[PDB]
Amino acid sequence: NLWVTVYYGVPVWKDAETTLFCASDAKAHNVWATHCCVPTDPNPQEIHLENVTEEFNMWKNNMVEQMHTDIISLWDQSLKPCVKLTPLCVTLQCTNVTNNITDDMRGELKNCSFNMTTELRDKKQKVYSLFYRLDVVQINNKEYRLINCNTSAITQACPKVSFEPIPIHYCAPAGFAILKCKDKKFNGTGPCTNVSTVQCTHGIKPVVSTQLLLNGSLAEEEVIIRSENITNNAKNILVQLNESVQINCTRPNNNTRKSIRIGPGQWFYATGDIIGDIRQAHCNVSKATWNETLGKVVKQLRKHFGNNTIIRFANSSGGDLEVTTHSFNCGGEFFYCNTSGLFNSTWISITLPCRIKQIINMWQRIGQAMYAPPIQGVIRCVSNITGLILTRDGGSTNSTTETFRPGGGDMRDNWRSELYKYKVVKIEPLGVAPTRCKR
Amino acid sequence: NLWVTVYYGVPVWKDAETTLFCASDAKAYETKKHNVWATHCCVPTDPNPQEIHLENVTEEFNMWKNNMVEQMHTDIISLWDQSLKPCVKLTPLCVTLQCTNVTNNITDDMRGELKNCSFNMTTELRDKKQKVYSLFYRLDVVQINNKEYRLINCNTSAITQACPKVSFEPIPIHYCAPAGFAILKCKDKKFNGTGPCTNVSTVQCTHGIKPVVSTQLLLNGSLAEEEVIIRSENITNNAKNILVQLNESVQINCTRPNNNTRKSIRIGPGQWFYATGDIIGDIRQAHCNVSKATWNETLGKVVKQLRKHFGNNTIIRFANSSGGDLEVTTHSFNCGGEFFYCNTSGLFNSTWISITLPCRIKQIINMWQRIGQAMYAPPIQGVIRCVSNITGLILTRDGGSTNSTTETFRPGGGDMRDNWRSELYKYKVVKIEPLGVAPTRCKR
Amino acid sequence: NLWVTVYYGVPVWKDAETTLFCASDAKAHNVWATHCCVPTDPNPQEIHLENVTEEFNMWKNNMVEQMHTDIISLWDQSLKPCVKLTPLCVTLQCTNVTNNITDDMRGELKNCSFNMTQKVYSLFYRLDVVQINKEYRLINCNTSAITQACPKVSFEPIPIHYCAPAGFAILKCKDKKFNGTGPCTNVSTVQCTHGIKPVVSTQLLLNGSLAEEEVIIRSENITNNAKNILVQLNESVQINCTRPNNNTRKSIRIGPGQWFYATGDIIGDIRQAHCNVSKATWNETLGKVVKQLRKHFGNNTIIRFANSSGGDLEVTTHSFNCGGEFFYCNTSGLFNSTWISITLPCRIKQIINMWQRIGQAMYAPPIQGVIRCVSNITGLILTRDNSTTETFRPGGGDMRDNWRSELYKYKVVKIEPLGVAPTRCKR
Amino acid sequence: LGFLGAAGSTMGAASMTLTVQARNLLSGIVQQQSNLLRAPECQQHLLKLTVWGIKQLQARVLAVERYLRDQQLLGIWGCSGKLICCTNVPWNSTWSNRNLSEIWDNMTWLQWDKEISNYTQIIYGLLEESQNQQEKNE
Amino acid sequence: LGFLGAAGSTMGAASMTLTVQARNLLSHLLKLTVWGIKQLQARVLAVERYLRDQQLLGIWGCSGKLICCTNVPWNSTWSNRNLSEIWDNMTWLQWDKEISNYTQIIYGLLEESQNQQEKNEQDLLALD
Amino acid sequence: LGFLGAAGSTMGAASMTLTVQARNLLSGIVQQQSNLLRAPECQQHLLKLTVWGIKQLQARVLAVERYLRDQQLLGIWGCSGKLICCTNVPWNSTWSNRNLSEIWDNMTWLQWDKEISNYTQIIYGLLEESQNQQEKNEQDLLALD
Ligand SMILES: *[C@@H]1O[C@H](CO)[C@@H](O[C@@H]2O[C@H](CO)[C@@H](O[C@@H]3O[C@H](CO[C@H]4O[C@H](CO[C@H]5O[C@H](CO)[C@@H](O)[C@H](O)[C@@H]5O)[C@@H](O)[C@H](O[C@@H]5O[C@H](CO)[C@@H](O)[C@H](O)[C@@H]5O)[C@@H]4O)[C@@H](O)[C@H](O[C@H]4O[C@H](CO)[C@@H](O)[C@H](O)[C@@H]4O[C@H]4O[C@H](CO)[C@@H](O)[C@H](O)[C@@H]4O[C@H]4O[C@H](CO)[C@@H](O)[C@H](O)[C@@H]4O)[C@@H]3O)[C@H](O)[C@H]2NC(C)=O)[C@H](O)[C@H]1NC(C)=O
Ligand SMILES: *[C@@H]1O[C@H](CO)[C@@H](O[C@@H]2O[C@H](CO)[C@@H](O[C@@H]3O[C@H](CO[C@H]4O[C@H](CO)[C@@H](O)[C@H](O)[C@@H]4O)[C@@H](O)[C@H](O[C@H]4O[C@H](CO)[C@@H](O)[C@H](O)[C@@H]4O[C@H]4O[C@H](CO)[C@@H](O)[C@H](O)[C@@H]4O)[C@@H]3O)[C@H](O)[C@H]2NC(C)=O)[C@H](O)[C@H]1NC(C)=O
Ligand SMILES: *[C@@H]1O[C@H](CO)[C@@H](O[C@@H]2O[C@H](CO)[C@@H](O)[C@H](O)[C@H]2NC(C)=O)[C@H](O)[C@H]1NC(C)=O
Ligand SMILES: *[C@@H]1O[C@H](CO)[C@@H](O[C@@H]2O[C@H](CO)[C@@H](O)[C@H](O)[C@H]2NC(C)=O)[C@H](O)[C@H]1NC(C)=O
Ligand SMILES: *[C@@H]1O[C@H](CO)[C@@H](O)[C@H](O)[C@H]1NC(C)=O
Ligand SMILES: *[C@@H]1O[C@H](CO)[C@@H](O)[C@H](O)[C@H]1NC(C)=O
Ligand SMILES: *[C@@H]1O[C@H](CO)[C@@H](O)[C@H](O)[C@H]1NC(C)=O
Ligand SMILES: *[C@@H]1O[C@H](CO)[C@@H](O)[C@H](O)[C@H]1NC(C)=O
Ligand SMILES: *[C@@H]1O[C@H](CO)[C@@H](O)[C@H](O)[C@H]1NC(C)=O
Ligand SMILES: *[C@@H]1O[C@H](CO)[C@@H](O)[C@H](O)[C@H]1NC(C)=O
Repeated sequence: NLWVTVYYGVPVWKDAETTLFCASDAKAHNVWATHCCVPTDPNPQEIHLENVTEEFNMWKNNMVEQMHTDIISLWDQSLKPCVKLTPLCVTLQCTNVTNNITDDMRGELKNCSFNMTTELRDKKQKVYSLFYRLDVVQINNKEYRLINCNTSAITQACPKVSFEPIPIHYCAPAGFAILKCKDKKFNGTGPCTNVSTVQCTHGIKPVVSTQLLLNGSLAEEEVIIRSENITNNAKNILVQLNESVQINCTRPNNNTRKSIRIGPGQWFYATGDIIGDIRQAHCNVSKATWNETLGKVVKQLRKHFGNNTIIRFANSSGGDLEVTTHSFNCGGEFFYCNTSGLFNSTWISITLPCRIKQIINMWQRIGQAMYAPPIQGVIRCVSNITGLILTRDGGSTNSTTETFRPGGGDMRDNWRSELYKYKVVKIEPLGVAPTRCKR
Repeated sequence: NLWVTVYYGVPVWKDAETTLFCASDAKAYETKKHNVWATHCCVPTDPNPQEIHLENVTEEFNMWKNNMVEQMHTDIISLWDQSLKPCVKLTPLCVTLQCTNVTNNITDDMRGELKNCSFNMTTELRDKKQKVYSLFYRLDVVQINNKEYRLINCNTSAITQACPKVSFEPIPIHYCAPAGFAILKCKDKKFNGTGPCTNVSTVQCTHGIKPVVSTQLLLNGSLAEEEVIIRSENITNNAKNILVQLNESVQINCTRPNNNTRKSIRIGPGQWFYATGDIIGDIRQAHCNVSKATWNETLGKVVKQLRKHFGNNTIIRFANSSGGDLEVTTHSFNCGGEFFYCNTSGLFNSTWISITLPCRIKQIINMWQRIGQAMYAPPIQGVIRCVSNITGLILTRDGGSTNSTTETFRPGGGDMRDNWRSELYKYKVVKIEPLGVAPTRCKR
Repeated sequence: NLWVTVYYGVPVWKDAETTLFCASDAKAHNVWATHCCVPTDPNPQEIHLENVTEEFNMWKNNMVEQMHTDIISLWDQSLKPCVKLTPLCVTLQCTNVTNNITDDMRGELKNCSFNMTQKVYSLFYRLDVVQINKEYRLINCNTSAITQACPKVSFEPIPIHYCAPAGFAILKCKDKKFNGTGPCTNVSTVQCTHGIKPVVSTQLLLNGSLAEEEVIIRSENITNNAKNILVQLNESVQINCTRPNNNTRKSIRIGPGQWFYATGDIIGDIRQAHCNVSKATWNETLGKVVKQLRKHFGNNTIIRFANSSGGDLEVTTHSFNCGGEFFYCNTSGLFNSTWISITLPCRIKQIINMWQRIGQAMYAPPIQGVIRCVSNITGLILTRDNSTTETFRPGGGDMRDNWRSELYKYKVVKIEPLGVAPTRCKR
Repeated sequence: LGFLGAAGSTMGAASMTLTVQARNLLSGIVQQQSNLLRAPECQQHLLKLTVWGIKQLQARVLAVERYLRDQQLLGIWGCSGKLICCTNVPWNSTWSNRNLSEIWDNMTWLQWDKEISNYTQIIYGLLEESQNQQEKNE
Repeated sequence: LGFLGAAGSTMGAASMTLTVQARNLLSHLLKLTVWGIKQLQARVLAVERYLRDQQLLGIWGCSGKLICCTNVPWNSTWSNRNLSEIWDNMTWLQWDKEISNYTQIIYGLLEESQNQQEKNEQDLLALD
Repeated sequence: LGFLGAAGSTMGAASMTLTVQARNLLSGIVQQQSNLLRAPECQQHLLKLTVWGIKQLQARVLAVERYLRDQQLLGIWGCSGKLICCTNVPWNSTWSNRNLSEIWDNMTWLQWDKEISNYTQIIYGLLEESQNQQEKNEQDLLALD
């Protein structure tokens, strides 16, 4: 004669989507967190769930999709109120820069002049600036248009806006919780033990890059190879290193900036002359570290690919620079570095040249582009690689040897690499059970 | 062997920073449908509010840190800007102007005050540019180096024309606490603006305040009760403005005597500009009248109270403003939809131990001391007269030698937050925390 | 000694007005796709309400007004960021396009050359230009905000559903042969409306619901000659429409970052656009309408169908926008008889004063290739003009009347769970 | 019968099933927000920071306030936690002079509500006064 | 323990954390910016789900309690398991899975039972 | 004496009007809805001004949250529906060491709240635990019959 008993506050949960919000360290005009508002606890709480086993799947993680949306929306919010550059989509007259310029930059840096209006609609001014070849398109000889004149609206990024990544902590609203795997050597697709509950995630820096990751977390103890399905060549492989690789990047030229008033108080920023000589942009990767790093990676790949098999690294297929090169942003400047000097080995201080571009159609979309204003002086940045994004070739012929190349580029992968340890669940406090009682 | 007891509805509060809601008398809305202050802040107040006297309750107030003031300031800016967002922009008028002098029936005082400007406008076919003309006040036109001029804001911002259908005429506005909050007010006579207040009362809503905008002299506020009160954040500094609240108002009569008309200029497809048209009759100066004896008496009272912080054997001198732009050097009020900048040197000129103030009119207004936004005030047809109550002075104390034995005061200020402080200084917002515990002698 | 008892969960409601939300199917680049993103219920349900008499008034139904407001807003949002055509207001130098044409199209198209900030030319329809002083200007050149629709946007109607927000319910009238007003006795509660295609037309209502086993004639006031009469047919009439000429499209640079899409030369011969209505079907359809009209005019009253009246083109001819182009068809051949394969010539124009507003217009870029449309005539909009003979004409132009064609059986009510009643029971 | 299935039944018959109507509002709110949250991702619309997004949020808040208004009022009258509560306010013949058999049978709740619509505020005021008196008594 | 620390505990032991688990259900310039909107929406969502559960408890009776008892008997159909097998050597998560597809049945029964009880207290008060 | 008129009274005397404050706070939602009937649909003007509106909306949401938090605590502590309740939690001399008459008279509630501010969370945790134990004991009694 057991009867129904009802409880409230029962410690159970179900997989769920929720609305997430930002929290920060308080201490940190920077686009990623102008109104994050919520401070995190200086000492985040975490509860160990002993005797709990839970299922995680990083490839179906709704948190990744939400981060993607929040990043895009904030990006657009930043540019929405900034000056349009439509008046610059005019015939431009260009010659090469030959003044104490090295061979690597011949034909890359251009000196261009044009007719643009002043503050009054009745008057024009003759102005000039320097441009990089990548953003200048030839008409039919010395005449050029902006690369995206017939393609997209160009919005100038506002000055005094920082793009520097700020760790963002995602927090769940009351009624929801975030579960995390502390289980070591976890590849993100199966059950994990050592599960804990938190209210907020660790801070994640919204770093944007392509072929190689930058400033992420390191794996503990071993290199972890993660993919949805290893067998399917269409899937990308996210490799998380347990040691960083140091990379030193620079824009060696001492630049200047001009500011041209146009229209009713609007301003256009443009590259001025270069002080000193003109040199090519580049990145240094410690050589010994890089070699050792690949050996560590290969050793883990062999678990799925064979002991007597040959693992090769090679450069990527052609396509847009955000596919074929290593893209990153330092101080707000946009670099496109050649990685063929890294992925060139067979298993059984490296200098990489870089290009600079200013008109950029970020997030793989057409119709909008940002114009990145120049930064005066000399740019230097040092980063931690902490992981690679690789893809594999066919392997159907002579399946003793397989080649991996830098690849992917889908921006989602840069988040999956940090969010794979987290899951959102909802708390469901009500439940029933039989017992001995009556009213 | 006492036990914990729990109570709800306990009369306890804590200081708090929250958002108040805006409310009005309601009747004003039905009367003036185009008033921004009635359209928004539409929620009615009770027709019969109460004040609850708190017996034997002492609280400290600090008007200089009052969050209610900061909210009022922000709400005003926000409403103002939204009102202009959908209005016709005047970007197409940032053109080269060709200007000559208006010399027709001009009195001596205005010889060169008004200009007759023309320019080439292209709204039809983007061709056949049409020469058009309008009149401008000297203050809004800058010479480019003989007859070549531009509008003053072409190197700063686009100018948005204010919509003719939007009225900004101040009406009383009340701030009201949301449930869970209460507003305490200080009733003490001769209140300093800071520190303990003996007579404290709880209210739901503040008295109505008209959001009147002015510089160097407060208009249409509350009068002090039975005393002239001089208050400031730091009376011994010179870095602070001094708010003087008068116990009697001084009447001021302002006019723009010239009879104006308008020219409607079509800029684009529903895009219209309202230009100053021809002026009917003779041209004479805009001005404000102040009664001389009343003004003297007013200063004498201020000085008598001012001496409390300076001593009896000292010279108190009033002087005119320091240099700077019009927003701070002249008195500045909007009368009948036109912006006036009046010379107050005729008021603050005396030594203690029918006054006519000439005025100028400007149409391009850069408001709230911001840079990068601008408004164009369309002209108003006919003649404009305003009769207002001066209710408080804004003074600044100058610097000086170690022992000059003389203090000098000037009609300074200009930060709008202070005008709001002069009305909100009596109010404080607290939150109610009705739940709490105490020891007792009972058990379940 | 009766006492007041308070009951919560009482099944009552009141007429109320709120904002309904839009739901769509899985298949929904279309103008409605952003707005209607909520999936519809995979298996919609209704609850029949036994012994409930409700009251409807289709002429005062705030579902209609909402649909109207929402559609206008979306069209404007879509066009808001697109290229403005102000730079093209410059005077055009035009020829008569008589190369390989039929006589019925003579002078209908014009080959216009003009200058830009460069010598360029394009073809225009006669109805979009005005002859001035070979000199032509756009018909609203210097008066309106003529903008170009972005070619990427699809305006193809997709059925949409309006759904009640929680706390609200939609009541549906199922009475057969319902008048559109007054008491209704067959009422069910629904989650959402049926899918409705937001089809825009004048004179003849296209692709709506059919009546069941009768032609139903509804109006706000049947004798008031100032009111329109909506006629809902129980059978569709098929109409085939076409623009047989094979077109092409070119782009030109009108300003920095600004391109205009122009009509290029026509491939093949030029002939007139038209619509085909089966003759026998149409004659039977009119007869059915007359049989029903007589109910309000008399058993032996003579009824005449007249062609049209004066007014703007959009309301004197039949109008529709199939394929993305705008057709203005002469329906006089459909309303020319007295009771007691019909080819309709069609004109095409690109500058549209959609929604009958003044000072605004949309320019429709041309469609390359050939347009062939098939559609269902489901109802008519008629206006009534010695008692022996009554005369009726096609009407339209007030879009509320079209939305009302489908939204006449639904009303929105608010649920109010508290109430009181007396009982023999004290605390 | 369904959510409004009892709408055409008599007041007496409809005194039963009160649980479904009471349950339907919050169930509907949660289900609609859940359906949207996991919907093919269109919330970018909400995040356009436009008026549409604000109206959607305002609707949610007002629905909650209406719900709480009723619960708060039941608390005021001392009926919290019950779907059916008796009070100490006597029925006025002015509000209605019909007898109990006359109204509980052969009449729906919709009809009843129309009949006494004009006394709603009066009754609610009286119910509050009655509860205040009991708080003073205890 | 703390929030969900009882997840690994048996159903019986876990009853000692009902209070803490309940405590976590409801935990000046502001402009329209992305982070601002998301926080406000998140607050609203938490409230909406909270209320749904509180009302459901109100309907069933047991308002204000963490632990209660009703008059609906347990059906062997839902689960023919012993108390020594349910309240021990089993967690609440496991239990929820075991009877997951009977949730609505139970709830309907609870609602009807309270409805009948309310009618019966109304009848007794009507006695005199 | 109206809302908070008891603020200057000592704790004992002040408790006589807990009802007055509770009624003003516990009717807050109901009153706001009434105000929306006084000026029906004027809110449509407010809905077009998004910054003003977001601030006012935030205020409405917070008012609801405050309401629910107070009710939740009274619920979990077993004081639902009451303004005054006793619970089975002994008082610690650490929190306050003055005599009963010393606390209840000659001191206002504002003064008292300051005196024990640092013990509020401790006490609340104890109130919570005691109620949970009581609910289990009720279940035992029902089972015993
Ligand atoms: C501090 O506080 C003070 C307040 O004390 C502030 O000063 C105030 O400022 C406001 C804002 O400008 C101002 O309000 C204006 O008042 C104008 C006139 O008000 C008068 O009308 C009433 C009633 O008239 C009606 O009823 C009588 C019956 O009794 C009829 O006979 C009459 O025909 C009509 O139907 C009079 O009672 C009143 O009498 C006054 O008494 C005062 C005593 O102290 C005295 O001082 C006054 O001089 C006066 O004698 C006035 O005559 C009013 O016109 C303003 O409204 C105009 O602008 C709004 C903008 O939205 C328009 O909507 C409106 O139609 C008005 O516009 C007209 O004019 C323009 C061109 O100028 C035209 O294009 C329009 O179509 C309108 O047409 C008018 O003129 C036509 C031509 O004659 C006529 O045919 C039309 O019928 C129209 O009249 C506005 O409401 C306060 O009056 C003013 N108060 C005082 C006192 O000064 C001060 O600013 C504050 N501090 C600061 C500086 O911030
Ligand atoms: C992986 O992680 C690494 C480590 O954090 C990160 O590298 C760091 O990148 C940031 C951003 O590029 C670097 O920050 C800059 O540092 C210089 C340092 O200046 C030196 O000299 C000054 C002399 O006065 C000293 O005070 C100072 O301590 C240093 O010795 C700063 O000058 C930069 O400030 C400007 O940019 C800021 C952008 O946020 C502005 O907020 C700031 O106001 C400055 O801009 C304005 O003033 C300038 C005046 O010179 C003017 O030129 C500008 O136009 C403007 O008006 C800035 O703080 C940081 O040093 C790097 N750390 C290391 C070790 O190299 C990697 O970028 C990251 N990788 C990825 C992919 O994200
Ligand atoms: C609508 O009215 C009919 C009667 O015309 C109701 O049907 C009766 O219901 C009672 C139970 O309440 C049965 O004992 C009778 O035998 C039924 N009569 C017939 C002829 O079948 C019907 O229940 C009413 N609808 C609603 C929703 O109450
Ligand atoms: C996880 O399971 C272990 C048993 O393997 C539980 O540990 C027991 O706890 C009781 C408490 O009364 C002790 O008497 C036993 O000696 C412990 N067993 C062992 C082997 O140490 C543990 O409590 C469970 N976790 C949770 C959250 O309940
Ligand atoms: C500016 O316009 C003139 C027109 O005569 C042209 O000759 C000149 O080359 C243009 N200059 C530039 C920098 O485009
Ligand atoms: C590693 O990934 C594969 C493929 O997704 C999966 O089958 C395997 O279970 C994962 N390893 C662990 C420990 O979960
Ligand atoms: C405070 O109120 C009392 C009683 O009305 C009055 O006598 C006293 O003068 C007031 N004090 C001040 C500073 O106004
Ligand atoms: C009055 O205000 C002045 C302002 O500087 C301050 O110094 C003084 O201490 C205040 N006096 C009292 C009694 O609060
Ligand atoms: C149908 O509508 C007409 C409109 O004039 C009205 O006169 C008639 O009474 C209505 N019929 C019914 C059954 O409601
Ligand atoms: C309906 O229209 C007729 C005109 O034919 C008019 O006489 C009659 O009064 C109208 N009905 C109403 C609603 O008054």
